[PDB]
Amino acid sequence: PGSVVELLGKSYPQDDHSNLTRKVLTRVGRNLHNQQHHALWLIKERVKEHFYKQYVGRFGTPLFSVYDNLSPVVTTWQNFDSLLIPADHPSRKKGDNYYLNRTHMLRAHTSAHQWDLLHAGLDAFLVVGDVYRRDQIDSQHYPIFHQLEAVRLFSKHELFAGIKDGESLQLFEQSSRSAHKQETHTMEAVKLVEFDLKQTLTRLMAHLFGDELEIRWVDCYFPFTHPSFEMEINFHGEWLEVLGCGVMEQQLVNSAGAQDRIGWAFGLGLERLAMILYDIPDIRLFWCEDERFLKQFCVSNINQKVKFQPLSKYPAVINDISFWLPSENYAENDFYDLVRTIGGDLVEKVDLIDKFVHPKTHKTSHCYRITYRHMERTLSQREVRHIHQALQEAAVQLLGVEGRF
Ligand SMILES: N[C@@H](Cc1ccccc1)C(=O)O
Repeated sequence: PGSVVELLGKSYPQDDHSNLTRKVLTRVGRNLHNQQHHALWLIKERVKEHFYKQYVGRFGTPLFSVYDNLSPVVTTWQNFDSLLIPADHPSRKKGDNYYLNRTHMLRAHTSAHQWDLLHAGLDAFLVVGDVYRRDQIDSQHYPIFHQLEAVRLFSKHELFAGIKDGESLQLFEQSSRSAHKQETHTMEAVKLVEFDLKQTLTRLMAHLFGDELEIRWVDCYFPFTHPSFEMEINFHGEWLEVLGCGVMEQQLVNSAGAQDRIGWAFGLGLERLAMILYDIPDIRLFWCEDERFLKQFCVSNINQKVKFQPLSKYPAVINDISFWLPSENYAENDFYDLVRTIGGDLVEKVDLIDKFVHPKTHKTSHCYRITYRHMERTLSQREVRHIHQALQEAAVQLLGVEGRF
């Protein structure tokens, strides 16, 4: 019926957590980040060259070994617990992740590999991979996107190698956790690690854009780094975040067996960066086959500056859909998964526009506005109407909604 999922050779029995769609599974193994002459592959290769050629360390440049072919199938221990993410944390919700079952999932971030690669004794590495998230539908969100993770560890004498009294300064102490440092980190060590992290990323961004770009650092929170930041780029008059980063939580680094090391880590969104770097308006464009988009990244070398040229934009068709919710058996993201399945890359966005409760029946009603717009052509009213009608019938069959229309 709907038991057992088979993926990349292996078999995953379904259960109460399982919520993959066939549609999302058809994207696993595509590995756009590894597809020669794809925009995302291009960014990856330029980041690789920056760390192989331009990073500089007081000892030597750390060798950043590159892992761009790790399977996206991970345990919840890799994806969450290894990163100190609490058991009650909202990032674990079934509404937000693609679970194969209670124990295996599609990784929601490339940070799901930090512990394993630290555990193998690496001091510096890059991880590049497709990641998976259940979320809303708009031009900035897609069920699969791509991240590049970097981790860089320091020994005590390496970090203090430029100073005249180095072997009396230390990495570790026992004090209190502040806005600026972890409880077991010295302020001396954190200031140097933070400086190296931000200098590295600032130079990487100048390597990718130019020297005129406006960036800012925004303090934020992650369970697996502290202090932590998001880097934001000002683009089309708006500050857009492109990465998260910070000083790695020492419990994580210690638990992987690197107890004599302090580190930084960052994770950048390749689509978010690519959309700024090349002015790409819609994330669906990374997945189309229109040569008008694809050929622009086929360049002679990975440093030939591609000057992406805008595509024509086609008119939209807007249709509403209203139904009564099942009696306490419904998630917004379930409907978005269904729209992706039926509507696919015809759908530009979905907004929940209205909700209310009916007193006589106690039923909740949702109304969603669906914006149909194709990236490659004009849609006819007719094909959209039939697709929209098919969506309504699938919604009744599969989600147990009650058509209100
Ligand atoms: N994993 C974070 C990014 C990040 C990576 C490494 C350190 C800190 C933050 C995300 O997906 O948003």
